[PDB]
Amino acid sequence: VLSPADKTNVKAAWGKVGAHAGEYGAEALERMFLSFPTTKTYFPHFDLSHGSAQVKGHGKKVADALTNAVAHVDDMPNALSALSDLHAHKLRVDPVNFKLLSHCLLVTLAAHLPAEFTPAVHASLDKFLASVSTVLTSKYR
Amino acid sequence: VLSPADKTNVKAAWGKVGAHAGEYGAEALERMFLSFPTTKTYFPHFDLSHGSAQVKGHGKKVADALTNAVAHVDDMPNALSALSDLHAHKLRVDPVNFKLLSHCLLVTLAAHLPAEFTPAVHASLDKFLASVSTVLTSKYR
Amino acid sequence: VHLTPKEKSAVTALWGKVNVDEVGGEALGRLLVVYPWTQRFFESFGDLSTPDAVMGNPKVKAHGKKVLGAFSDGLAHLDNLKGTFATLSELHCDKLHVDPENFRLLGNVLVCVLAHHFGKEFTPPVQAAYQKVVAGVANALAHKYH
Amino acid sequence: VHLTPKEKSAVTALWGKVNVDEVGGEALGRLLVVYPWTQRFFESFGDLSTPDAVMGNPKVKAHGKKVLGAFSDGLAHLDNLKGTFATLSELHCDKLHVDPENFRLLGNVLVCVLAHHFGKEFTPPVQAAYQKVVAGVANALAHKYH
Ligand code: HEM
Ligand code: HEM
Ligand code: HEM
Ligand code: HEM
Repeated sequence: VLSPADKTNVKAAWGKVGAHAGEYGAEALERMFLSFPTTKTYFPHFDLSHGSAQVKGHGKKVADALTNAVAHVDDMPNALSALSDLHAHKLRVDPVNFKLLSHCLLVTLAAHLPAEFTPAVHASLDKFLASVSTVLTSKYR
Repeated sequence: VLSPADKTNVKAAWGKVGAHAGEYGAEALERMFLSFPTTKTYFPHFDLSHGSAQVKGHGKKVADALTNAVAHVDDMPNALSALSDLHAHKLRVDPVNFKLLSHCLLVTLAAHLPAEFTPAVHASLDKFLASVSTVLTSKYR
Repeated sequence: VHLTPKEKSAVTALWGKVNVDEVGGEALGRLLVVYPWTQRFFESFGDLSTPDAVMGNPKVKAHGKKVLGAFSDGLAHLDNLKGTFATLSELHCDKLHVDPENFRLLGNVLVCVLAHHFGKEFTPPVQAAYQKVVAGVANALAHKYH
Repeated sequence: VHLTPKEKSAVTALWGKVNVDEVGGEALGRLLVVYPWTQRFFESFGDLSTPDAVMGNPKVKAHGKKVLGAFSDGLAHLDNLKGTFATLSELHCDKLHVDPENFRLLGNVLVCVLAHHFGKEFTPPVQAAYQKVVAGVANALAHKYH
């Protein structure tokens, strides 16, 4: 469960992302594809090379979903319900892969926001991304 | 999330356990200690040998907690809140270990209840034990 | 992986009683039912819409027989699982890109199927020996990742 | 584990800029803060009540230096990580019984600390090379389990 301090930390750190939201999402995806090549097979209709407009556009979608989760952090199962259906049912995303993308999102935030990425905020962000991942893997059928 | 059918399946399968509840809990613990010896270090004040009265008594406690979760399956975070505090805060149980005990509980049920352990019920029991594990690991601080 | 002689004895004795035509399909079917994301790798197998559909699917039973055959081959070469599973590792890692966590899951589903079939004969020490085996197989199948 | 020459270059170049007195303690401290169950293994280190307490703890900084030293030793022997980590494997697996998932976690926390310290210099391809490294170290440290 996310504590009051966790919610404060996540809102503050994500507040610093700003107009870079889509950019950071795209970078986290790229980090995932390069670091963990098994994850690439979910995107055969994507060119996954650097500067890919498709990865850029998908990074913005990932960021908008995370921003939605931050904005509705006390109601995340509801806010992310459609996305949960999508990832578990249609796409059949292996639950391990959420840990991989969550790690790459932390690395991206650390690389961009050195003042915000304190040990306490790192912990809050990890709990938040694990909570998002728990919702997105909640619908396997 | 647990479906209506999952809840029906779990209630039915656990209903067949009966007066063997404590016994099956004790056997699952023993299976865990033998199969995954890392888990033994949580119980230094226990004699973990076969026939240990301490493992027998602890198996009954584990079964009573699972029975509580079955009986309150729509309110499990609340029903298991005290146990969540205990395992995460005081005992600092590694989250991996819940997967190990859950697997050993499935093996125990399979070994005792061949008619009940259909593929569908196996799936429901796995989801149920993963849900219990999610609650019991929800309080790390 | 190292099994004691007592564990080797327990493992080999039980494996001799295994129905090699059915147990593999039961394990693969249960993997597909219990961990539904694994169905991603088996679109060509047809009807996987219900548990009954999965378990009765002739392609699941036939592919399960090959999986069990590989486990049988591993049991014969416990001291060289890496070499035994080299081609399968290349297939599952380099070609299929299956996350290796799923190798662990299938091994644990096999353990559940053995428990189901053998009942009280699948004792806690017998299980512990089989856990060493299926861990060894999973690690060897994962070798091309590490 | 096999790194390309380009990856070896990226890894060694960055590692030369690492503050070896601080980065290990930062990684170990963050492990203890982010994954609090790992504090179970460090009761003798004293005050771990707050993140500031953990990060400023002299014992966390000193033990972190030894951890980093082991990572440094691994980077020098990428083609023999098993031998390099044999004694540490015996310690962490046979004596301490640390679940090997935590070896993966500490490696990923180290990657986060490198990203924190190096910023845009810790590029996605540099990260991918370091992920090969910390996976290799984790697998070698886990050898006594498998
Ligand atoms: C923090 C975790 C994640 C978030 C917030 C997220 C968010 C999203 C969003 C917003 C979409 C687009 C939805 C739509 O267009 O209707 C999407 C699609 C998709 N996601 Fe994720 N996702 C996450 C994790 C993952 C992971 C781990 C994988 C696989 C490794 C994955 C694979 C996909 C795929 C394949 C699509 C469809 C792309 C397409 O067909 O165009 N997602 N995700
Ligand atoms: C299905 C998952 C689990 C359930 C339902 C469960 C249930 C329980 C219950 C009911 C108690 C006694 C509570 C009390 O006396 O106040 C307990 C205590 C304990 N549990 Fe668990 N537990 C689970 C998983 C685990 C795991 C995976 C571990 C470690 C590998 C673990 C380690 C312990 C320890 C060390 C104690 C304290 C024993 C003592 O000091 O006497 N538990 N658990
Ligand atoms: C211990 C674990 C496993 C063993 C021993 C195993 C064994 C095998 C064997 C013997 C084959 C036949 C190869 C051939 O025709 O020469 C095969 C193929 C295949 N496996 Fe597995 N497998 C394991 C885990 C998995 C998992 C977890 C998945 C996916 C979730 C998977 C997906 C596939 C697929 C899609 C094929 C067909 C490949 C083809 O025909 O080109 N395997 N495996
Ligand atoms: C890649 C992962 C790791 C590396 C490279 C590593 C390295 C080391 C090193 C170099 C030492 C000093 C050994 C000596 O004094 O000779 C040590 C000790 C220790 N490690 Fe780690 N470690 C890792 C992961 C972990 C984790 C995840 C835990 C627990 C969560 C842990 C718990 C301990 C403890 C308790 C000691 C003290 C043992 C003693 O002094 O007797 N280690 N480790």
